[PDB]
Amino acid sequence: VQLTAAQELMIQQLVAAQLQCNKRSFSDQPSQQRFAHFTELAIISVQEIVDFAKQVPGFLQLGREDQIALLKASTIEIMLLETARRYNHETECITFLKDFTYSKDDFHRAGLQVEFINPIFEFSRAMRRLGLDDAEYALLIAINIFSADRPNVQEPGRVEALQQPYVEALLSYTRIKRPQDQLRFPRMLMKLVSLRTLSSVHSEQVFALRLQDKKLPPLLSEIWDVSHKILHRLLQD
Amino acid sequence: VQLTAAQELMIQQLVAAQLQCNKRSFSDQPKVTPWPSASQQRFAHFTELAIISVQEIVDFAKQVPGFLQLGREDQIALLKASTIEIMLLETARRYNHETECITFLKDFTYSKDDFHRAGLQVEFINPIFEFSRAMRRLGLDDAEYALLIAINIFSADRPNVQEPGRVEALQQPYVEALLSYTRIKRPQDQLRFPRMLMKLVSLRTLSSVHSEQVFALRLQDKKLPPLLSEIWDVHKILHRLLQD
Ligand SMILES: CC(C)(C)OC(=O)N1CCc2ccc(N)cc2C1
Repeated sequence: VQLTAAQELMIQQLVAAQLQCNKRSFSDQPSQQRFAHFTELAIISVQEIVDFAKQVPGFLQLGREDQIALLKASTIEIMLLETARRYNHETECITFLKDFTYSKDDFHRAGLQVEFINPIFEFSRAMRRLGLDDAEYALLIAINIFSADRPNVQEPGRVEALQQPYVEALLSYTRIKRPQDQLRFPRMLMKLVSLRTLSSVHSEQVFALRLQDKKLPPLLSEIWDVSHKILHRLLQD
Repeated sequence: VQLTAAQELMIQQLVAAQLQCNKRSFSDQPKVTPWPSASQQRFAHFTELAIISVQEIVDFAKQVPGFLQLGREDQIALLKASTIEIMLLETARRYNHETECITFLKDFTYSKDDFHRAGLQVEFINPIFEFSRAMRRLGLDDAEYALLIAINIFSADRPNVQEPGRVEALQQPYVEALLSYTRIKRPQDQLRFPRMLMKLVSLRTLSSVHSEQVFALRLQDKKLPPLLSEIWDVHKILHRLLQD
């Protein structure tokens, strides 16, 4: 009924690894132009999610083709967790990376479709009612990565076994944070359900953008379009 | 610490209700369009089996406590989404790891090659058989399958749901009962309950892939029957099924 020393290190490692992501500010370094803006910010996020994944214990020990299969499916879902995490209820603006804030209007101009857009903002609202801290969001990401039900996964039994300790850690953590509220932990897990719906909704949105002459870049195409040369390079180096 | 009398009743009548489902056999009663243009015969055979299953799931859902309390349009919205997911929970239940054959209704047993021969794509078939194997690894008893079906029916996340908070009002008691049931049954294994809830995540992917399968079949000149088209294609009979 209290976090083990092993579980405390795991959470600390994941939280510190999460802090490396989304450090790039709007000052920092560097209709149709608005689409090319989002892709570039997405590419930075994808790159950061790949490096995050390697730091998660057990991910590098899996076979290459499984690593890709997990990242292919989970990356958009990890992005949606992050957009929810620093969603501003007062302004109704979604933050990307450190400091890039966009209201629902800005997405409309980029050529995105209300079917895609409003469910994201709804999801970011619904997560707020939970009142999740940074440790919980971190464990939930790790749980999301090690999903044995993804397409083309060769070793489901391994992926399931790699997920188990993270589920146990979140069970313990939530029981300590809210002893009275036994059902908060289920409610958290039922957001993994919503992320799938959003994941397929996103796939319908990427396709609809292609019809209006808005193709994805090389990296974003590898993981979201209908060999993964660039993704291999990032998992190698 | 232990179960309530109310919960013991709820679970009991849920399992007794799911017993009435899947009673129809290959030998019994009327006969289905038989299993062998040859591929069309196999497609038609599956649709007739599926129609029967839909009609039992509707019946089942109507005798769940609190379902008939919801508005007609909401009943239809939950059934339209959940029916395929309830059907895949039933395939996984009676999967045979010995023969690697999925069973529909009582004893309509089909292998992975039989689905392939009916024109079904690998992007649909592989996930289904994996799900059945993945469910076996958990090892759910009757009561657990019954509770997980009731939880699946009352998902407030569904398309075109008008009263989502009243749907989730009905779900919470089934989550509580499953939490306590697993706690009593296997006190030493706490990770089992979360894993069961997380299968609802798997059932959403299967549903979307199932929708993709339904679409690709149209290109083979294999169009769904009226009742199946209402729920899976892109609700006159389903309205009529909900009244009795
Ligand atoms: C191929 C077709 C779209 C007609 O049907 C199915 O997808 N299935 C698989 C699920 C299922 C479940 C129960 C029954 N009786 C039939 C089917 C056919």
